[PDB]
Amino acid sequence: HRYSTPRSTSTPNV
Amino acid sequence: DKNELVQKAKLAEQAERYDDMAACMKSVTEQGAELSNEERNLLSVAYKNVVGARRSSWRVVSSIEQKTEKKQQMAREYREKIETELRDICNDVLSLLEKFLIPNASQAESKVFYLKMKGDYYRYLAEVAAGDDKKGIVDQSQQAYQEAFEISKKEMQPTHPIRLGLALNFSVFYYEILNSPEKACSLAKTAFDEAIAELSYKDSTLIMQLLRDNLTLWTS
Amino acid sequence: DKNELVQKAKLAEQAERYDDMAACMKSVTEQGAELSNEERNLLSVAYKNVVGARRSSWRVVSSIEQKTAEKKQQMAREYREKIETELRDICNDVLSLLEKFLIPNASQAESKVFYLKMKGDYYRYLAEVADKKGIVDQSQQAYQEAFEISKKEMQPTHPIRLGLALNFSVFYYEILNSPEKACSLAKTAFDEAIAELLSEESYKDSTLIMQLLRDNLTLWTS
Repeated sequence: HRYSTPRSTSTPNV
Repeated sequence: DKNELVQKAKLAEQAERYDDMAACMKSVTEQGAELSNEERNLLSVAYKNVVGARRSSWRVVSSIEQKTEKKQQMAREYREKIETELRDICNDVLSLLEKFLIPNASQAESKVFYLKMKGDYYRYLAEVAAGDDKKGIVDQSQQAYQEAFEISKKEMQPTHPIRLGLALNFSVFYYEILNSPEKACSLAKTAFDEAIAELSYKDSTLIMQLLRDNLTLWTS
Repeated sequence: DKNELVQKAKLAEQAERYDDMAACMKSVTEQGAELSNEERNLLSVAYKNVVGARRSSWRVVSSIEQKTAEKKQQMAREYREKIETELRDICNDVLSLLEKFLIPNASQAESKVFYLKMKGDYYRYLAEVADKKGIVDQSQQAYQEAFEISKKEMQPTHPIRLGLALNFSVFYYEILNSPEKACSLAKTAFDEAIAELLSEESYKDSTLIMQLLRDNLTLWTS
């Protein structure tokens, strides 16, 4: 597409 | 109407408008019927995104607050404003769990899922609690996880993703909140080994990998 | 006061709370003094993020409405309308800041081009969801005046001049449906900047915009 100007782990979502 | 609230929540999700998504799922819940597995996952996704934004911001600002007088106070006040949003979100979720989801849950899988969610949202309160209201919050998180833990060990296979994700989060609770890395490691390694011994499998092996990644981090 | 609001905007930026950031910089702008480069970049960043979230949601929901029953189409439609109203209110807020404060106080060509580009951009976002003829012309007129000023006062490698050419080329392509003029404008901007290859502090920003101009040309040719 075109462009114009611009610590432990727990359970994630399934 | 339930069915149209659920359609609206899916559309909010597509639009990455998670506050809208959460409001729709809160309304579904408050109709008092037991949630379908699909509805339960929508509710969980919405609130995990909404509270996750505030936890992430809190961590940034808190860090600045400590790593810095007029500027320290400004950061402090901003941290307090983010904390209030976060606390209100957790309180919202915890009310829904107490009033509707946990009492109505008619299967061990649901009951474990919601007692874990209760452990999680008291854990997010514990992350930002200070002073005198911390020990009581930590105890509520622990008791919710422990109840979930006893039901899942009795009723669920060791490879069930809900049972594994509860072990993952409870082990994080012991490491990060109770500063008990030996108990955290022992709980996570047992959950990993028990699933290996009795070998949804995509979700299961993914969470086993997370269990062992935390073990590696906590040993290291 | 103004100082404290700027420091709150910076804190909000680090927290990724762009609505808070924009409310801080709106209040700064409303104090009526010409903004510094740092302040106008904070204002620009804050609102680009705030409007960008709504434009992204609008595209997702707009499309669902277009690919759809009748109960479901209507839900998507009403939700599109709700997001559209948020997006319109944001654009009108920025355009009001531009008319009342920013453009009248802009004392240098660089800032006049910066704000006239912003005005072109926010009418272009209005045009994306639009009455449409009048909005399109307001966008085109803001870009065209910016474009003339930047050609007279700025080097072809100046990042603000390049960023204006990028956005005006996108306007021609996507809003005016004039792909040949979009490619013509973008190729000239890229070629004139290549011809004059810039200070230390602008290397990165000018050449990043050059890469986007060429990427658009690649897309629009292929």
